Amino acid sequence: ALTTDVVVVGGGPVGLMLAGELRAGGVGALVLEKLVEPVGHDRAGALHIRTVETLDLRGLLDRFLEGTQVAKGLPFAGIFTQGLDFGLVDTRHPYTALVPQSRTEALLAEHAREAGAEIRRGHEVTGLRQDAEAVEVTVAGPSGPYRVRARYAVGCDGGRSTVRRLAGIGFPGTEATVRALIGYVTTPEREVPRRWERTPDGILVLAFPPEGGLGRVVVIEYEGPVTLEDLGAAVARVRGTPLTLTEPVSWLSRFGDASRQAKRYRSGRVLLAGDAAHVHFPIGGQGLNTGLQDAVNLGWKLAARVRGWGSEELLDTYHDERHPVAERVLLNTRAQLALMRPDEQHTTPLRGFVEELLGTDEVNRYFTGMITGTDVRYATFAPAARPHPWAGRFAGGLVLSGPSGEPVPVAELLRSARPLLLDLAGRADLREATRPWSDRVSVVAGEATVEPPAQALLVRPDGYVAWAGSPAATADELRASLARWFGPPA
Amino acid sequence: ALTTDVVVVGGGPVGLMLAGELRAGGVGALVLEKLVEPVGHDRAGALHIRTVETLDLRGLLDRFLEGTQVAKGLPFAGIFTQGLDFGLVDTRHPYTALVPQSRTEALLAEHAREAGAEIRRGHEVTGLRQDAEAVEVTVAGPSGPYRVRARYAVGCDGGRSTVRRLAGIGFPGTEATVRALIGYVTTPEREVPRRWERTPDGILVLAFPPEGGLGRVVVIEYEGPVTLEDLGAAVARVRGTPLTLTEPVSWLSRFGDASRQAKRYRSGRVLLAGDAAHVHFPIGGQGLNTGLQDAVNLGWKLAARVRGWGSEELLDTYHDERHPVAERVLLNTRAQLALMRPDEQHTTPLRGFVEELLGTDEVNRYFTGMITGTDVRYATFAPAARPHPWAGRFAGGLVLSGPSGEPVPVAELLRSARPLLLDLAGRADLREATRPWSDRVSVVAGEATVEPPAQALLVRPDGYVAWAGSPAATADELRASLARWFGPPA
Ligand SMILES: Cc1cc2nc3c(=O)[nH]c(=O)nc-3n(C[C@H](O)[C@H](O)[C@H](O)COP(=O)(O)OP(=O)(O)OC[C@H]3O[C@@H](n4cnc5c(N)ncnc54)[C@H](O)[C@@H]3O)c2cc1C
Ligand SMILES: Cc1cc2nc3c(=O)[nH]c(=O)nc-3n(C[C@H](O)[C@H](O)[C@H](O)COP(=O)(O)OP(=O)(O)OC[C@H]3O[C@@H](n4cnc5c(N)ncnc54)[C@H](O)[C@@H]3O)c2cc1C
Repeated sequence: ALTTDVVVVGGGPVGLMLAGELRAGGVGALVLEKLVEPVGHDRAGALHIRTVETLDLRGLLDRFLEGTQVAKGLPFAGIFTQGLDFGLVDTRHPYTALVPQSRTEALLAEHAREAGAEIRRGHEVTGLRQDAEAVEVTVAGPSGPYRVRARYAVGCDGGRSTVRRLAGIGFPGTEATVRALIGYVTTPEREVPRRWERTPDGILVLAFPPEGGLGRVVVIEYEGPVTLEDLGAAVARVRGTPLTLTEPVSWLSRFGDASRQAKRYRSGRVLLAGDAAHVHFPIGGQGLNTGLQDAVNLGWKLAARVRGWGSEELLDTYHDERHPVAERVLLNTRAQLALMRPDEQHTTPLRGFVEELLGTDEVNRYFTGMITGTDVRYATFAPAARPHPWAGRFAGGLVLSGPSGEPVPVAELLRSARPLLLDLAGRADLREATRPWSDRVSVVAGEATVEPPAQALLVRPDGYVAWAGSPAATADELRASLARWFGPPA
Repeated sequence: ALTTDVVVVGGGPVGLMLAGELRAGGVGALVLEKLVEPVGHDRAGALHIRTVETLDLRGLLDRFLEGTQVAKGLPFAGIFTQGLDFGLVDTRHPYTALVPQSRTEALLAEHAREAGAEIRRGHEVTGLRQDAEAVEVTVAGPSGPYRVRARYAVGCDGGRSTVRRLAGIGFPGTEATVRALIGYVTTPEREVPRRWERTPDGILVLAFPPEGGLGRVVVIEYEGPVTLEDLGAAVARVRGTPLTLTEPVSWLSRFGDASRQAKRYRSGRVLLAGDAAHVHFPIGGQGLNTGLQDAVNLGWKLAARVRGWGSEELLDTYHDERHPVAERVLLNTRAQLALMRPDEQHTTPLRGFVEELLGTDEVNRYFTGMITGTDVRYATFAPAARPHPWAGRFAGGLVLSGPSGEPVPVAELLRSARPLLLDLAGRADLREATRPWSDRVSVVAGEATVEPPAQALLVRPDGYVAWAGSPAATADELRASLARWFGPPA
């Protein structure tokens, strides 16, 4: 603990989000980032519903939306006529925010710094040891190698995670069989169809202004340096007729569908988040979404463990909750690849039937919820009998009515990163019962009718419901949940 | 017309069904069959809900069920845990009848003969000409070649249809890329897993008694003579470990997924039915079902045309109605092939999600209806405004209450192969209005509440609703439908 409470390995968007969260939880966070200067990415990032809702309860949503384009729908597996309908899901943010990942990275960096996280760029982690008392990290710095001692170390260091490998955590999954190229390059052609198309030999996504010039190319066919020539050639194989790509080249890269996940998100004092914990083909823009939400899930649990009121069991719920979520993201990207397989004989007809189905609200809601994260709910600390219908559900989008009729968004209340007891129906017995926890937990009265009904919601710092009360609920049950979740009464 | 009213080319199950129907319509039917003796097939035929319902209204269902096994469900695209649920569909025959096609062929032959159809075996059709007055067929018979003159010729002569080719009707579609082998052979192995399995290299379906001996093998990998050695080898490639197949061999055959459909089901005095009209991979046992229903659709329309009260327009509704149906069967078999593709990287995960979906009633009902034929309804002779919700729907499964409370299955009423006017709510105005059509159309009073509501149903000889009356319906509307469908009043 000598150097800092928590060392974050990697200053990508996920590490920076995690450091923000740790600071909001009142503990020290040191971010060791390998690069001296951020690289640049695909400039077409997407932040989906549940990520947007999460940013809102952190008070970050506004700056993320400054000068931002949004989308009110999304195609599924390259199917556009019957796309994902954001209106069928319960949310007050029915849109995807189109924010370039580099901007997301800059914003989170600014925030993390403003919150008192120390960021060190050009410090690469080369070694990692842990014992009962603490974690030591070996870093390549200014006078060469030095050691950092901390209570916990979190690897948010990407798919090629150093932390994961050195902690001895397995990364089971498949190897890539799909090869994709993506580039932002200029072109001498006009009225070029800005279409997403399947052909017999692959997938082509051309995005060029009708005048010609800088545009986005993505080509997919069923690591290493990419040239403007490779891109040009691949486009030809897939499209049939060659396309003239020329400089200036703003970006050239490759990626594949290797689908892997850390077997454990936690090993003693070491934990993983983001791509360090899971990799997959970037279909439907789900990767960073998952990672940012990994971080908000872990941040307050980790801060609570450091300060002494979070239990080991609590910290264990990080893996138990987030691992199933990423496992499903991996499966769905792989399934989408099957649906997009370039293949007129069988897959084209199969796509016809899927499209019909997407025209129905129930199935459409099914996939919308899957891609946008709105279907994420947790099953933590259940009885032991059955738990309340609201337990584990997301409450960050609820809006109460205050003493004088004015709205009270639960999102704005959670901005302090403290648990909330929402008293939806009176229940002064409950509010009184929570007082010995007043230092950790906030009590807030407000009228609201939810579905299914609830008289009270004990809400976690990440917007999910830890505990829900029915009329049958006794103050004693709440004291039990308060202890189990948030530690012993003062 | 000199030789017979209608010549049927081919004495497979579809030609024999059609000849039955033509006889029930009171016109002459001559069946020219190439083979001198029926060959043998896969002995695991399946007759699905809508075929079973059709057999019932023909009074054939009983003999088809004599000593017959039935199934109360079916897997979809090799998915068994969440199979097609027959209970979610509206029917009083929620089962598949497992009848070997050879038995179906024998029964229809017996029936066709008992009904006065002449069957000629070992007479192959070699030539076909038509003019305004009639159709001439050239046949290879006892004293060699002879000519048959008829008003209409129907090609029910299989996928390699002579009639289709000689009539100049195109057969657009795909060529086969999937190669399957199927055989009934004995084996020296015991406790052999009677499982349907996907592997990395194909699909294997083993069905052997735990003692060993005669069993069914199907192997699928993504024409010509098959040997016990070919079978044995293919099984090895797909399964990994070789399997000992030995004589006696009861059957050995191959098939593929060539997916083709006649562009026209009718060319003047020549029409097509069954495999002559459509071919596809035999996944989900839909081929003969479609063909038998093609025949019941055409039989009474064709008989009515010959006798003078069926219009050309009516006869045209054969193609208009049945062509869309087979087109969808082709698409769904091709789509199912995509779902079964042996492929762990993408298709396995995709199958997981489809399986979840099949666990929902709505989606399950969707596929059940597709495979069993229960979703078939027609859109014929519509306004011109909107048509009654019951128009085009299948009414063969309705059961009325008679004068004294006793049930009156609509299936038993249709057994005469005459149109029915069902008076569900009184409407003596309607019954009186139908009297000038009494020679073609039967009137039957009986109480029943249907959903959506209907006061009267004008029902076709194949069990589908030609016309439905609301309270607003006038006798004049019915006279109009009666004329358009069933010809001028007497
Ligand atoms: C083409 C493409 C498009 C995508 N589009 C989307 C999208 O639209 N929406 C979405 O949600 N996701 C998208 N993704 C996925 C998304 O980019 C990733 O999930 C995201 O980058 C994960 O962020 P991260 O911080 O976990 O890892 P990274 O961004 O990889 O950051 C890890 C950081 O750790 C540092 N590091 C590594 N090793 C060490 C070390 N030993 N010591 C110190 N530092 C180290 C690296 O320098 C890096 O800065 C896309 C991916 C691709 C390839
Ligand atoms: C392995 C397998 C399993 C199947 N399982 C099912 C199933 O479970 N359920 C289902 O509904 N379908 C199934 N099918 C499909 C089904 O068998 C066919 O759709 C069915 O045989 C079509 O019958 P048909 O009478 O139209 O054609 P056919 O059975 O091919 O009969 C055509 C007849 O025409 C004769 N003929 C051809 N040319 C001439 C000529 N020039 N002159 C005179 N006669 C001629 C032939 O001798 C033949 O008897 C399966 C198919 C296969 C391959």
